[PDB]
Amino acid sequence: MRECISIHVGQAGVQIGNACWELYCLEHGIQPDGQMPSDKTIGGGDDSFNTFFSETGAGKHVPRAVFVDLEPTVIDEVRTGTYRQLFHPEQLITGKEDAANNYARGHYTIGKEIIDLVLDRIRKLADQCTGLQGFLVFHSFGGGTGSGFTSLLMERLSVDYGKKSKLEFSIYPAPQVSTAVVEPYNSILTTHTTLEHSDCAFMVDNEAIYDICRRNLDIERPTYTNLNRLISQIVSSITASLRFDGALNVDLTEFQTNLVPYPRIHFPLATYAPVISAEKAYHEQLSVAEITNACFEPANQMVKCDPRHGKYMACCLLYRGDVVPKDVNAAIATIKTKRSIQFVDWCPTGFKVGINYQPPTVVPGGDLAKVQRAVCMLSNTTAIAEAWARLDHKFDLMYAKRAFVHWYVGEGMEEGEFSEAREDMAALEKDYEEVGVDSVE
Amino acid sequence: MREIVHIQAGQCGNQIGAKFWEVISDEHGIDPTGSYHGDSDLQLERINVYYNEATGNKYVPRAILVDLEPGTMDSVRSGPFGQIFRPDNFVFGQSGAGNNWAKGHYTEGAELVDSVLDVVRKESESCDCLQGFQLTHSLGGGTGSGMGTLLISKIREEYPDRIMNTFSVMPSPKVSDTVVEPYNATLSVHQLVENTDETYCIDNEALYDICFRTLKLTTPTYGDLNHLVSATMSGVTTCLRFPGQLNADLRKLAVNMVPFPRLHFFMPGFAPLTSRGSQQYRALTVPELTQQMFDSKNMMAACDPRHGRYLTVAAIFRGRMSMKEVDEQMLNVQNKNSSYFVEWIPNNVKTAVCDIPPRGLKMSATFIGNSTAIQELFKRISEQFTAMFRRKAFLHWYTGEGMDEMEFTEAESNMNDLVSEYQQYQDAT
Amino acid sequence: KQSSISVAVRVRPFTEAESNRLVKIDNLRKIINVVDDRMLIFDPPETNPLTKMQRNAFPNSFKGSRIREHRFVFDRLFDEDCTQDQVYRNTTQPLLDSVLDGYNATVFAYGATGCGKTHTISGTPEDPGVIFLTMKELYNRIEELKDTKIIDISLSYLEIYNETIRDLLNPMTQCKNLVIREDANNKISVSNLSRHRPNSVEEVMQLILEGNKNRTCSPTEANATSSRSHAVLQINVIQKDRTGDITEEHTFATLSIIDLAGSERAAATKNRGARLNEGANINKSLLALGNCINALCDPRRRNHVPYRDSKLTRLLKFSLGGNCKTVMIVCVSPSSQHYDETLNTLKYADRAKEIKTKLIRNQHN
Ligand SMILES: CC(=O)O[C@H]1C(=O)[C@@]2(C)[C@H]([C@H](OC(=O)c3ccccc3)[C@]3(O)C[C@H](OC(=O)[C@H](O)[C@@H](NC(=O)c4ccccc4)c4ccccc4)C(C)=C1C3(C)C)[C@]1(OC(C)=O)CO[C@@H]1C[C@@H]2O
Ligand SMILES: Nc1nc2c(ncn2[C@@H]2O[C@H](COP(=O)(O)OP(=O)(O)OP(=O)(O)O)[C@@H](O)[C@H]2O)c(=O)[nH]1
Ligand SMILES: Nc1nc2c(ncn2[C@@H]2O[C@H](COP(=O)(O)OP(=O)(O)O)[C@@H](O)[C@H]2O)c(=O)[nH]1
Ligand SMILES: Nc1ncnc2c1ncn2[C@@H]1O[C@H](COP(=O)(O)OP(=O)(O)O)[C@@H](O)[C@H]1O
Ligand SMILES: [Mg+2]
Ligand SMILES: [Mg+2]
Repeated sequence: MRECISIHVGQAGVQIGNACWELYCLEHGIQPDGQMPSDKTIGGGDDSFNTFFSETGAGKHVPRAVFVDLEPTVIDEVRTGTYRQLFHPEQLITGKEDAANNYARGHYTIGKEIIDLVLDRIRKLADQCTGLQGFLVFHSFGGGTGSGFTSLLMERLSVDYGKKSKLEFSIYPAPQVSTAVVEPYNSILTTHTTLEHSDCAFMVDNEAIYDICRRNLDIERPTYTNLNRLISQIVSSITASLRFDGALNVDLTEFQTNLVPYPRIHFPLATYAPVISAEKAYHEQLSVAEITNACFEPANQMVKCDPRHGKYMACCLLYRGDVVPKDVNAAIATIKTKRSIQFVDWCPTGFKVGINYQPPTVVPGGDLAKVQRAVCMLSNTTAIAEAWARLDHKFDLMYAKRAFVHWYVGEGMEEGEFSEAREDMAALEKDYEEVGVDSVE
Repeated sequence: MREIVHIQAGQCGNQIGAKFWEVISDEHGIDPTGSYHGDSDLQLERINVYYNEATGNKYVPRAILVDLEPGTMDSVRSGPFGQIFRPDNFVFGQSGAGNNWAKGHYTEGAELVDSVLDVVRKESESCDCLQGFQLTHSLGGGTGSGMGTLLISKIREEYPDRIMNTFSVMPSPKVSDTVVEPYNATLSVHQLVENTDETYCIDNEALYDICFRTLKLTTPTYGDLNHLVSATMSGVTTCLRFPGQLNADLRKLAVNMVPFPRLHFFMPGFAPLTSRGSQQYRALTVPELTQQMFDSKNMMAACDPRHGRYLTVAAIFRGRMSMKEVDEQMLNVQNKNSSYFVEWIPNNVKTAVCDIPPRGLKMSATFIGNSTAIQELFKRISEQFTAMFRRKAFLHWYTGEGMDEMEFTEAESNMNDLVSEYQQYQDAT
Repeated sequence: KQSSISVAVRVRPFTEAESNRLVKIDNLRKIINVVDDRMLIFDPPETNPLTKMQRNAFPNSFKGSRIREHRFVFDRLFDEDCTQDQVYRNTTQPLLDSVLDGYNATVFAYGATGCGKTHTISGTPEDPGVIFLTMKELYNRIEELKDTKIIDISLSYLEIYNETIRDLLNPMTQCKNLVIREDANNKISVSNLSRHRPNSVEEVMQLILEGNKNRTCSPTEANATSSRSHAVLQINVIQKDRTGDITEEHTFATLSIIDLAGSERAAATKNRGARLNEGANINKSLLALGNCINALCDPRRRNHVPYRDSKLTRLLKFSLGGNCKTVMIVCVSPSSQHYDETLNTLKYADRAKEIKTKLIRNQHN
């Protein structure tokens, strides 16, 4: 009855989606071929909820997902993988050529000739949805497709569906680590064209997750599989309230209401506290208070910033498993007494709490321990302003020389648009500076 | 399905191409008969990038073999893999260009370019989507220089929106193999800057130095130089035909590495390279791969990066490895060697990772650098050029073929402008 | 001896549709307030009463819009109601006086698409532009100087299209045979141009009309007749004395008139395919020109000016390098719908006011 449509854009989006749908299938008992063997014990039962999986007459469960990367390699890895029989064959490739880390290509030149097909498939998938809530868009700043085509898709979805929630899971560029030299241009242009259309953008950083895996999980050499598994756990924590019973439910429209004070500052950070190996799962209690304290440690944040350099505007704590509301109350009360954790005066409330009975799954072949309770946190802070400013400085250092700019104007873009984007980014910075100021009367 | 059309011009281009088709055919499990006998199923799923299917699961290279001396074509035919090439793609004349750029560009090459372009059009229009062309040739020789530049110009006219990939052997600093090397090299560079997206500069003395110093070879024939170059050419397009954690096609490399349109002359490298005996003493890991990869002594262009600044480098890894190691190493190299990277590009390293290593290796890496030190190449040629052009040392062999002195002057001016631009971006803040 | 590059700005009038919408809304907004011949205000304040009422009770809590106008100063400004003669008298007549004195000169048009560059330079049969007036006055002054000096005109007219040169007065000449070659003294010397020799107003205007007929032009939804090429007209005027005592006082000069294709915005355009490719090439050429402007303005970049990034900048090298008086006509559209592009066309123009060159009178024989 409830449902949401996941959209995976680019290589990062597709691989995160692979992790996410592996986790979902394990959570609901779906086999890789789409069959649910739990029907052999409880015929007609509901272990696979139709928030994500559409059921056919034969008993096959089809995920409500759309995959796009403008390149055949990543999707072809799915079509010949272990989950080839799960997804509908309409996994979309306009890969006659990729975007080449170019915003213009994935938005103006090659982003067209696929957009109509993608929106047609999204329309077909939504027409089966009796009570669609919103879209979960997975992409990455810095790529060609993930920036440009995601901006175009968000622009078209804002017209086709209007006041429908559009949550984004985006890979922010790291302060130091990067795999391309044109990440600032793509990120700035994406943000400029995306601010007016998204409702809430959950942000993670690969460098921070590398640090988390190194310190907490004792993985010296993590690949993207570990990062995608952690992001999958976070997404599962966010969407658990639509699927399983709980003491306190959270709908998809609740996140934007609670985490977004003003329209232009909808950039919360995400973190997942009980990241621990099986060996270190012993020797600790992993109580509600300890995990909630771990949520607020700067070391455990998944965006390379420090909340201590700013003020908390909003916080949303989603609990899973053997969690009692009294313990959550005591933990948040303990957090509110810390002088190192500041909140803006215009928000004396701060916290939202959700509680769910379903604990997380083990994902065999993974690295996380089987903890019997867990917490995800979504925190909107002003410290993210720093993470913006660095990009802006980087942008300037290139744009003063017009480095790599000809690749963008060679695909239909006008030079002045660069400046216009940067200016919109300046205003955004100022907005943060105006938001985190003590009021007077 | 991205597809590449491969053009071979001159003796040097043809030998490099023969070795390269040997390497690629071994990579995809294609035998000298054109039939498949490999093991992995990933070898066929992107065979279309370089091969066409003919009848009996026979795979024919999408190669075009060009020369003006018939001997090279007979040498290619009688080689181990001479029987896989399409017989109609052997386009060749009778008399060579005479180590004369004008003969191969205006007089002799002009009479044979039409057949080559007919074959190019036949091969290019038989693809679902052409990614681009790649040409292997040499500067400092008649047929390679002249025909390669003429073909590049005409293909650019016909196909302005596709990638052009020139793997070229430049004149060497100490010893030359032609008396009139500076004229051909200057005119070739003048034609290359205006009609190519990326040029991979190779120098024979750098390859000799690598073979003697690193591989401990005492008789490095041209087969070994072709081996090294062929490994580089395979490394460049690895992500086009195999899956990986982080892909990168030719256009992405061109976008990330060419900050300004005319600065597209690159310095390649390959790792690991060890002697047959010293392999057992070395642990093959990413920290060692990147250490060898960024070494000044491993570059293939005989131009020291340490005399300039890197505008942008690209590293393409192959094999199962962690992303954290690659990111940390490409950050540590920049942090430790910050004086050798331009400070107005915040991140000078492009990274790509492919999951399928070469056949006998567990790990490999390909370097493609773009640095201002490449000016030391052009400057040298320019000096030699003017030393011959002041006295008109050999001009009557070129003006006798219909060339004007204005072409020489324009080529010299263009190369000097390129040198000036490189010097500007070296000394900047 | 120094000479600065003068910048004149022209504001085109509203189209019929835009005029209707703006007039109804005012009863859409004019965003360029021409307050003086040398001074305009871009997006002036107090021209939107709803914004005034909202900001009067919104003390800078958030921006949501522009906070402060832009103030621009140029050599001369032309409003919507200007005619062709006023532009001609104050933009290029001194340049013709200079070319007939012995100093090279150029006038070139820049701006966004649909701003009135071809109208300013070429015009229409019922409203001639700069070229018609300039040639008419040139030949009139020739008739004035008859029996005192011998004046010879050599006319050349080419276009840059997709980084290829075409001779507008001699079609069927292949693009491969038109190449730019710098000699030992850095003279441009485009190869294989017609170099026609008119001797009357009727001949020169017929020749120029035949040239204009061969320009590449197609609809692009910004205007039904959009130029897709950079058109360059060169007029070499050579003056000899009739005394017979021929000395170094023989003179020769060049008047250049250049119409540039317009910048196409990406966020607000519907041009897909070959039109978009042409716009991409035009944008590349204009970016190269902008790089040349920035390099010439900055003392720190004097080691290298990227003239060779495009053929347009190479043909414009002579103007900015030395020995030429330069006029830039910057065309703008005064509407909020074109807020973004216009700003850039103003901002670039501002930088272009800082270029200075050295002029030397030409002598021959
Ligand atoms: C221990 C072992 O198995 O022997 C190795 C070997 O000893 C070393 C020294 C090999 C060896 O290479 C050389 O001896 C050599 C000689 C001249 C020029 C270049 C190399 C080797 O020949 C090369 C050969 O490499 C391959 O098979 C790659 O897949 C390579 N193949 C070809 O080039 C090829 C040549 C002819 C016919 C078919 C394929 C390749 C590299 C990059 C991209 C695609 C393919 C390997 C593993 C070895 C030997 C056999 C000794 C090295 O080769 C490369 C380029 O990978 C040289 O340093 C490396 C590291 C290896 O340890
Ligand atoms: N966390 C995570 N990040 C990834 C993964 N794959 C790619 N990325 C990141 O994605 C960023 C760039 O995006 P791309 O890999 O180029 O994908 P894209 O957005 O489709 O760009 P194009 O391939 O050019 O179309 C890089 O900074 C990578 O670190 C992944 O599996 N997990
Ligand atoms: N790497 C490599 N270079 C070669 C080879 N043969 C010739 N060369 C180089 O090519 C140049 C000679 O040009 P060449 O191709 O023989 O002239 P052409 O036959 O008229 O085209 C010299 O500078 C050589 O160093 C080869 O087999 N391998
Ligand atoms: N000052 C002006 N007066 C009257 N019409 C004008 C003026 N400027 C532009 N126009 C109109 O704009 C239309 C298209 O302008 P055009 O000059 O072709 O654009 P571009 O400058 O891009 O070539 C013409 O039909 C012309 O009538
Ligand atoms: Mg991709
Ligand atoms: Mg026009």
